Amino acid sequence: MSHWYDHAIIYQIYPKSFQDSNDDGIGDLNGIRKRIPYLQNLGVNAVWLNPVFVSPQVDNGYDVSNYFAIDSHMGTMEDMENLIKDLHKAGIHIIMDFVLNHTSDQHPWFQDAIKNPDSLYRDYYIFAGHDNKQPNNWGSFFGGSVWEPDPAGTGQSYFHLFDKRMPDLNWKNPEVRHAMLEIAEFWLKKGIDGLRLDAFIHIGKADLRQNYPAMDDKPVIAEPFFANLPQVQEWMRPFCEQIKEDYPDALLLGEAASASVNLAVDYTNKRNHLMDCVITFRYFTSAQYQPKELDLTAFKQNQVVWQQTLADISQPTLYWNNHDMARLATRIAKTSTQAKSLAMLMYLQRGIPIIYYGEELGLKNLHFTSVDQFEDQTVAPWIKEAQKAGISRDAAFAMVSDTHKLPARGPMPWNDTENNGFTSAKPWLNGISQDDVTVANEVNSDNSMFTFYKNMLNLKKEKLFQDGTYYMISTGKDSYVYQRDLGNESAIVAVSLSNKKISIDLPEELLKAGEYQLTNGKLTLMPYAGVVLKKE
Ligand SMILES: [Ca+2]
Repeated sequence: MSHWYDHAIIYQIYPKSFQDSNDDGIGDLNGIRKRIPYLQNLGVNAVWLNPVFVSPQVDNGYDVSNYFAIDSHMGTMEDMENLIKDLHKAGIHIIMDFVLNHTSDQHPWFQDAIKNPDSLYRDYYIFAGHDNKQPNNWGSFFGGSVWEPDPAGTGQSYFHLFDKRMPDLNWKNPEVRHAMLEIAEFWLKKGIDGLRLDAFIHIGKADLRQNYPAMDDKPVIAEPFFANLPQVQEWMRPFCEQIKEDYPDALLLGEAASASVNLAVDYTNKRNHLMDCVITFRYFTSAQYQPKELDLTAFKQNQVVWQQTLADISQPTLYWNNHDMARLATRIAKTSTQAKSLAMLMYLQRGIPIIYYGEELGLKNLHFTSVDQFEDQTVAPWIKEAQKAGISRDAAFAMVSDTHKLPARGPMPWNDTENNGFTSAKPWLNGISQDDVTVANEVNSDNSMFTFYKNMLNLKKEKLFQDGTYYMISTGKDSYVYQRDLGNESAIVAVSLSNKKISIDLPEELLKAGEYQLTNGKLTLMPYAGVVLKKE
């Protein structure tokens, strides 16, 4: 059999910034329903929306306090059932972020164990200790220890791998494993078509009695003790198999952020009955907020390694930018021409494109003043360093605004009405919006970024670019170039990464996507440009 997701094309929405439909300045699900026409015109066949479960919003809703309802700002279960009905009527699927490693301190289960030390929900989380002592030196990704002495408070301590308020689930206890399955099945019965299984690599944690020998004696971020353990695969296996059995058209898409490529195999290999695909973070490359310079050859090695090592097994995921990173323009594009060229570069390879909302319009990071807006701690102390450097106030803010995750959640600019018709009230975030793009301007203008992605996406649907093999061409270190072939038919994508015009040796030759080039047999590309050439 073949399933809908084999020929998938995914549009990621951070729904707080997509469309506000009740004038609170916060985007909602009814907003997204209003803009289904826009999505069809772009040609995306699936929407992955960010978490929308009831949640304290301590960490963009991945700190979940109730999987069975729906955050009040976003709307009502009625709205969500209708969104998944409307999208299905437009031939569009939907997939949700579902986090398997932790809940919030607010989840009923944790609230039972924090208040009853004799509760059976103490086993649903990870508790150990003597007299507010940490039983080992493991350190969280968010700072200090993974341990937090319980409020209950017996002089034990509960495990959190991230923030103190996001306690980890004990996957050893099979009562959690069924429960998480029940959450997944619940949503699949609603008719959501897949699920982004988040932080799943961390369900496995070592023998708690062990320490990691370190710098000493500060608690240490010991990935080996709580990432990619054999337990991960054995606990996921029945979880995945059960989902598949009952909902076989369901996409199970993993987050293996910075996992081994050999691990991406383990998680995606059909033999192991786990995941269909995996997002990886390994594609890419005062201290810490200085504008990023992509190590361009390193990108080429990883892009090839991944396309190659996964050729026989699984589709790679194809993405540029995100809700947790600076947008494409800003972070890496130098021009409208390169923005187009890069999208081409990445997405016409073998895989499933995941394109971030607003990337298609060629949006940039918002750019703004005041630490508060950032919802981040390190920005204040970091700006002080550059100021000492004597980089202007203006310039210091810019640098951080051009590198930080949060400026990449700008509201969609849809039109020329107030707040670009995103809302009517104060939008939940706003700043400079440097510089002004709107969907009205780009849906008409066939020169625009949008029209390029539209045409680019219709090409991607073709049997050549969906199912064909991939082979990266011998390297202009200047330029990214590769070939896609069905065996019967064949085409070459070629993209300039130089600001000076450059030349390419290749066979012969029909064009479809492209932005200014030469025709002889040898090929010359205008600066940062690129073209798709079908052979004979
Ligand atoms: Ca709203």
